[PDB]
Amino acid sequence: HMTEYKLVVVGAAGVGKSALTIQLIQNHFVDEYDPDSYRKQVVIDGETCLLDILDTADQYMRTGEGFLCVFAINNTKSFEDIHHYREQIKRVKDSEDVPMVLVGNKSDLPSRTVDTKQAQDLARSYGIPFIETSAKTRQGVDDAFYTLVREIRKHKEK
Ligand SMILES: Nc1nc2c(ncn2[C@@H]2O[C@H](COP(=O)(O)OP(=O)(O)OP(O)(O)=S)[C@@H](O)[C@H]2O)c(=O)[nH]1
Ligand SMILES: [Mg+2]
Repeated sequence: HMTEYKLVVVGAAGVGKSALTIQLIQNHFVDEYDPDSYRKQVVIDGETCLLDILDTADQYMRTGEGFLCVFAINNTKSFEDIHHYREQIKRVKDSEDVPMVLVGNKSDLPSRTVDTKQAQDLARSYGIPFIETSAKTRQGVDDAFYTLVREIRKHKEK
């Protein structure tokens, strides 16, 4: 009675992968978590979905159905590292069409070193959606995860 979607959250250290996941799971913002798998049942477009979410630093990398590729909008390096995460995902999947969303987190912070245009340009080159989030305020969090689910459906029957 529920459709399972296996999601994997990747990106450089400190960008907010756990905070985003915890927002989705607990509806709470964690300032300090310890640098595993989570399950969430949610109805997306009339379908009861069981999300299976791996918050990374492989099994889930080979078996993940879709990826959130997260950088922080005040961490230029994390943005630059997206290329390396995306290449990695493509290698395993032997495909240039893997369900993925580009997420620019920490939108509440004033210190923005990656502009929205840089991010939009990158997502456009990859053929994927770009969503801005804050795990702190919860702006964009559901959007990012729901959009990923929709991208998985777009690529394959579920
Ligand atoms: N202001 C603000 N801080 C955030 C946001 N998301 C995460 N943080 C903070 O950034 C720090 C890193 O977040 P965290 O979720 O631990 O990163 P991560 O990508 O999971 O890091 P890793 O080391 O486990 S591989 C934490 O102190 C967390 O509170 C956000 O949207 N806004
Ligand atoms: Mg973490």
